[PDB]
Amino acid sequence: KKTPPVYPVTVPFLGHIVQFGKNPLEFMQRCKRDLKSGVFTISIGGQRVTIVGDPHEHSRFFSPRNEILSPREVYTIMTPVFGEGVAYAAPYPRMREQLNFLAEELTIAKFQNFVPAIQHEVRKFMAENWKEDEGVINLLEDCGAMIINTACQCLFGEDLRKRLNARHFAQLLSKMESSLIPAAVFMPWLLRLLPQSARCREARAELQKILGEIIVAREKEEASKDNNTSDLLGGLLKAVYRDGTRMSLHEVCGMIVAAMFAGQHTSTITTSWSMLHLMHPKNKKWLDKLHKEIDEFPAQLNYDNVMDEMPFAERCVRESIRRDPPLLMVMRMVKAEVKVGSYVVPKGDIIACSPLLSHHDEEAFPNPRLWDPERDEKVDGAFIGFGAGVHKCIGQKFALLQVKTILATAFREYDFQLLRDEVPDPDYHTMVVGPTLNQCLVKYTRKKK
Ligand code: HEM
Ligand SMILES: O=C(Nc1ccc(N2CCN(c3ccc(Cl)c(Cl)c3)CC2)cc1)O[C@@H](Cn1ccnc1)c1ccc(Cl)cc1Cl
Repeated sequence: KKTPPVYPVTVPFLGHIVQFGKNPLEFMQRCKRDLKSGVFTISIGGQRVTIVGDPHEHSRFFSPRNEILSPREVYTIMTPVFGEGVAYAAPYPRMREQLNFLAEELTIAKFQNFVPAIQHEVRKFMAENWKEDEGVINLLEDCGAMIINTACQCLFGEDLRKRLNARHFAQLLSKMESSLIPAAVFMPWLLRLLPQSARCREARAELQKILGEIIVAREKEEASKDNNTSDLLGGLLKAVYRDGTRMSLHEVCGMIVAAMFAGQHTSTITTSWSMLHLMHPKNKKWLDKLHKEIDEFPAQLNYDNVMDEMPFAERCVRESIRRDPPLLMVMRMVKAEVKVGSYVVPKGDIIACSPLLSHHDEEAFPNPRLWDPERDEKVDGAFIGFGAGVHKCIGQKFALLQVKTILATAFREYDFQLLRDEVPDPDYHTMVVGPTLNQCLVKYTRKKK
């Protein structure tokens, strides 16, 4: 009949911004241990933030519709990235239509080309950059490059990959991004209008035009039929809203930007932790096992190699998303009271559910710091690496496709060694949390027989 515990505020303007910004894992865990309650409230600049940290309760969070627990507020910190009236910014009917359109373009029906195209770009990058028999590279850095490469390769039509290349596009992603403020999500009054924030404007507007140009190009080759180009951009342009309308350039640009920005960091980070773990000595058996699964593949890989025939490798990826969820927190705007366990949660609060917290609940994941791909969430619905319910991640299959593919190519044609005693500390100081960049230096030993 009343709110969840609160956590003592010793410095009233801050709330818990500092110990939360410092080590959110430790902290949230502390709240959950001390408050004797897996569900509890914290404050951020005096904004109530109720963390649903008991896995049995996940349903409570992910189930209510947008109108009760609203995404839109919590994501406004993106409207410059996506645009006005794009995604959440858009009314929920439309946002759903837009996300749907995207989702179609990312079903497995589209993936038929991808595994080969991905393998290609990876071998490319590796030969152009892992030229020597040995050498030391930054695994987080490179991967980031492989990912943006392999993604465009997959979702980007020849002509568009011409006028825009992966490397250049990434600079639009950085550019667009750098102008973001995490804090904004709790305190958007910050949002009110801030110097490079133009950039994200510039970064976007530049991109948009590029596409607006790209389109005119492909329309004037239809009489010929010169190319039957069905890349992500293609699909998006063919889509029709119910009301019989289509996506304006701005919405199309939005939805692709979203798509790629989405994949970029989450995917490179997951790739990074997975390789890291495997390449550790303690995980030899896990490496040994991986091999017994990719050794009897043809060099050229197809689909049936990847999804259907790499269950273990997929275990590694997921387990790695389990241990170090790139996205720490899923959040909504409580627009009306909601039951969560034996607590209620007041209209106006911020409700969150934390992959980071939940993946370290001891009931659900004994020894949560231990990376064990063979482990299984004791507690059904515990793992939320990809969210759940309505807004669960559509990019899910595609990302698994990339990482696994890359994992395969990489460890097949190379060996590896961590230049550190232990796998990198997470770096919780990025909006999308990865392994610590200046700790990701690795030594790649080419292979031969
Ligand atoms: C490791 C890779 C990935 C992780 C860890 C990840 C994580 C997540 C999470 C936790 C959510 C739910 C967050 C929320 O409630 O809003 C989500 C949703 C989403 N993800 Fe991903 N994701 C990944 C890959 C991708 C990729 C590759 C794309 C794009 C191709 C993508 C696009 C999205 C989109 C568009 C949503 C919105 C879901 C919706 O409301 O329908 N994700 N993802
Ligand atoms: O969720 C995001 N972005 C996002 C927003 C906010 C944060 N943070 C974290 C740090 N914060 C913070 C922390 C600590 C302290 Cl102390 C303080 Cl103050 C502040 C503030 C809030 C982080 C990320 O969008 C992605 C998700 N995605 C990616 C792949 N699959 C899904 C996405 C979703 C849907 C669509 Cl359509 C496109 C895209 Cl790109």
